[PDB]
Amino acid sequence: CGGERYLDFLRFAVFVNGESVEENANVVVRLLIRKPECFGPALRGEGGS
Amino acid sequence: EVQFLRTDDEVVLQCSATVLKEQLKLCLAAEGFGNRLCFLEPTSNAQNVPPDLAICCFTLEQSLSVRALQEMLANHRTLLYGHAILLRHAHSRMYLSCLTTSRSMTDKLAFDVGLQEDATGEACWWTMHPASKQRSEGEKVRVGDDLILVSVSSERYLHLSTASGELQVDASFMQTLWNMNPICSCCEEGYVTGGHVLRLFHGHMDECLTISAADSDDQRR
Amino acid sequence: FMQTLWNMNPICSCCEEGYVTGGHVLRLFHGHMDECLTISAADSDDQRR
Amino acid sequence: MSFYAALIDLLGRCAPEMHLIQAGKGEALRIRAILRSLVPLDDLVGIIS
Amino acid sequence: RLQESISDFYWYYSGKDVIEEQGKRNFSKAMSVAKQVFNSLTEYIQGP
Amino acid sequence: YGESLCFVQHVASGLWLTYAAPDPKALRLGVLKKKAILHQEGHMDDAL
Repeated sequence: CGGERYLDFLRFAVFVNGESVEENANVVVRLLIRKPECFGPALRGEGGS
Repeated sequence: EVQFLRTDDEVVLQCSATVLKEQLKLCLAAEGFGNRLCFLEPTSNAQNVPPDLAICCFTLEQSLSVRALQEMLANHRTLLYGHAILLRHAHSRMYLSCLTTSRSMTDKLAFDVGLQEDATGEACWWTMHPASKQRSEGEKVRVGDDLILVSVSSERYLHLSTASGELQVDASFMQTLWNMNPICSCCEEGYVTGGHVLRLFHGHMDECLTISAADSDDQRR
Repeated sequence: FMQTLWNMNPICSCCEEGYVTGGHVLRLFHGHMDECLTISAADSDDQRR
Repeated sequence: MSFYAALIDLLGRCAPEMHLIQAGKGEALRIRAILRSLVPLDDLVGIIS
Repeated sequence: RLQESISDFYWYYSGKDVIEEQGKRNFSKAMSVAKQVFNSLTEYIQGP
Repeated sequence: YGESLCFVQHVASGLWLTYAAPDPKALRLGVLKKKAILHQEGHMDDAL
């Protein structure tokens, strides 16, 4: 639930008026890959469904 | 006088693993011809078994800032944390790269790490980052320093995978500390240096040390 | 009124500025002052060992 | 399911625009490759099915 | 740190034929700051 | 004070004071406590 909340916030930040903001989007991707727990227990990588 | 890694120097990448409660040092290695993919050659035993360093050795062709790398792609220096480095295999004249292909079923996101024929592209480039807090970006890299290597192309770390019983090298979002250990920096002309293939001549070049030709009876012993 | 012989044994005479000397309380800092050697706080399970 | 749907939506929105793709911007290509690696197509088609 | 920033910004403008006005202003601010820093270091060491 | 880099060595054993390294789930917690051990080799960082 909290993950969903933060995810839709980031959605509103990155995507505006039908177009993506690359400046924020690239950063979001880098941060998420640095912390892959945000992706979920799935998509974990090792031992991940 | 603290030794600083510099371009055109030759280095080996070492990683440390704990197996059977016993530390083991492993060097990154690639044959090149025949097998592009990299593997790990242990060096701890050494005295009881000599390792094959020739393939392990790499040379630092370039160290660059990210912006300079971007401009170059669009078109003796000390290493600095945060810069991007290009590494050439000493034997195969190939470049270390993050391959698209993946062999590891354990980690689906992970990519294999292997040699690449041409320096063109982001894949061959890697960025160094301090393993420890005290080190900071823009600081000269020091021999013995633990390093974190991140691919420009994949934004993944050079990683040691112990999930399988066999130890494996991969590009993953998990990070592995690596030590860049020098083999040579600069050689004076002549002046034999270790690790080089050469011939041994008994006298004034007439005859040389050698073993029996192929399919000889002595078994080339 | 009975007398006892006493020996006055020096510990320090003069110290140069800086220049750590023995017998002084100090802190041990792992690196650039971020963290220091210490033991567990009071009533900890480890018994502060 | 909502968490994963929101994560997928955020990633797709972070995805580069077609005209950047066409121009060939390396950062856009890198972001798209990263997103593709994170989310395979077969899983999306299975969820849609 | 300022030198690293200036080097990166120069790399950004390296391919471009002509720097635009905002880039000129930013270079000017950076070089004024670096000028003050150089003068401060010089004044520390002077005397000597 | 504040300048010298000192390594603490246990005289009899000759071991070097160093951090143990994180135990599993310690990195999950993010706790700032790193247990100190006496080890044969240690790390660069051991200096105090």
